[PDB]
Amino acid sequence: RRYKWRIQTAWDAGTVGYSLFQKFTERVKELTDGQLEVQPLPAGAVVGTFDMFDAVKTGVLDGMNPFTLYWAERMPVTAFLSSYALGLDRPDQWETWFYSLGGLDNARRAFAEQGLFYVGPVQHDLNTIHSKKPIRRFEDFKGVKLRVPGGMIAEVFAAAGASTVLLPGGEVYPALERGAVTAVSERMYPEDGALKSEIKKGLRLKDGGHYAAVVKTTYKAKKPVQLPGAYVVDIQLDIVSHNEDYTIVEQCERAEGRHAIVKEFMRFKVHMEGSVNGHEFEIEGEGEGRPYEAFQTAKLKVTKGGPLPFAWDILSPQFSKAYIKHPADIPDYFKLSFPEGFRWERVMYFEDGGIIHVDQDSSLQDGVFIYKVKLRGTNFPPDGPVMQKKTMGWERGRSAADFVGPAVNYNLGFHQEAKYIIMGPPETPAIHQPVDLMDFTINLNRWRSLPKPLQERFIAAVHEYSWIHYAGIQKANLEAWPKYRQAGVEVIRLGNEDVRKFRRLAIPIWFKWAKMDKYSREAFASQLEYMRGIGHVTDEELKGLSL
Ligand SMILES: [Ca+2]
Repeated sequence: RRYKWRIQTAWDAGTVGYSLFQKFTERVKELTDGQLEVQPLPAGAVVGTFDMFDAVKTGVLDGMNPFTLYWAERMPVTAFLSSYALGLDRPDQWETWFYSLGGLDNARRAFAEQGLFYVGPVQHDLNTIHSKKPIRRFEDFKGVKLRVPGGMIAEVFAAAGASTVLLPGGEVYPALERGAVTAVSERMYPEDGALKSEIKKGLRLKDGGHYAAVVKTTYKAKKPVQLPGAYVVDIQLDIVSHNEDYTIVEQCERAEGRHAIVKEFMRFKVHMEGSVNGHEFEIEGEGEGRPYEAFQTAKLKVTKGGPLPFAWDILSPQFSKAYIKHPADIPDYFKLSFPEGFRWERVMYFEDGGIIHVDQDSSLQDGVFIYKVKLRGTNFPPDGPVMQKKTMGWERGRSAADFVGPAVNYNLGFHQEAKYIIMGPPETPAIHQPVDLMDFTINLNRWRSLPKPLQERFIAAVHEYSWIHYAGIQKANLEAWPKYRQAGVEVIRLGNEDVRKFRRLAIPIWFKWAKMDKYSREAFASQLEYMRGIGHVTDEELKGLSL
């Protein structure tokens, strides 16, 4: 008689995507004279997006409309049932692989082992990258925090130096931002009776690139003091003003920790002596701020060895841990150490081999903080950015995030948080996901209960919808590009050379995923044969590689 099915889709309510899905659900009733009814459910309605696989398998849901490569961790073959970086990159080629070169049956055998019936692929779109900052070349991906959908997509970007996270499309921007600063933030941790920290944030270079720096610090109170548990410190340090040659500088900072004699207002005095590539100097300074509001400013003056022949930025973090706001349930190691105070030792490592060792002593005399600093920097290349003053302060952390194509990403508000779009060159507009396929998968028991006449009709329905969906998305994307311009969003194109650099990374990662199990091996072997047959892949790009 009448069959009812609940199917949840990866599309959020109020997307172009979701509207196309409900339309399909009405088409299925038409194509079956009301014998099969599909109740559509937006993302999250019944279970979370990434929980759909287990919900369908167990029958909580009858079926799902996911992005197929979300199952890459638990079914390697599914990394090969949607585009991967710099492989087959036209919708028609994936249609051919699926419907004549054996892809569909490969997919069906793999899913049936899980108690799922893979109906067929649904054509969708290519994907864009929405970024807060201008990523203008391959090297700019290093240090970026990037949301991506895992599997081979994430592996390729991790090999290009990105930190990757997996989040559902609907939930990228409350969080990815927090995550990026969590990265750039110092990481406090108790060890061996000291409070230690590690900071992993790049300098900003005038050419837009970044220059990596690893900061390791040991802080030790001069009297025994309660150590805290591990925690995090958001610190933002600005250079407020400077003279021409930086012999007089004003900086200020706000610092906050998260999971009687130190008065509300405190002044400090600092003296630094140091050497960088053999250039000796001294600095004297005076500062003030609000230790519990954690806002401080200071004025520094080069008293010897001025002008300094290197970037001020390597000294700025050396000039005040008493001025960090700590919540009540995090012991304040720095404040509790007073009046005797504390010492620290630091070893900053850069990416060109430059090294700085720093020693600091912090005490309290007469109601004023006294800081003494000794700094030794060596091994900076003479032409490098530190010695040639080509740096601009410290990165606050960089967020970029793939999700889908331009319309639906606009539905989800990406234009508000990110003012750049990163695409490939016109030859290769999508480097990571040119053909981002969805599918329909039905609980296997549900499927086999359906009369074979309705089975065939549902398969036909899905094949028709694959291209209606595709066509609908593509139309919306045409409307979206003008809205991006109105929002102030700038489209950046990478170069052919940038593509070559991704390609060297991508091909070996293909073969590693291919060799995970028998299904992944079978599917990649047939994709590779096709790619070789149409001149996608040369024999030479392949040298040293074999299933
Ligand atoms: Ca994507």
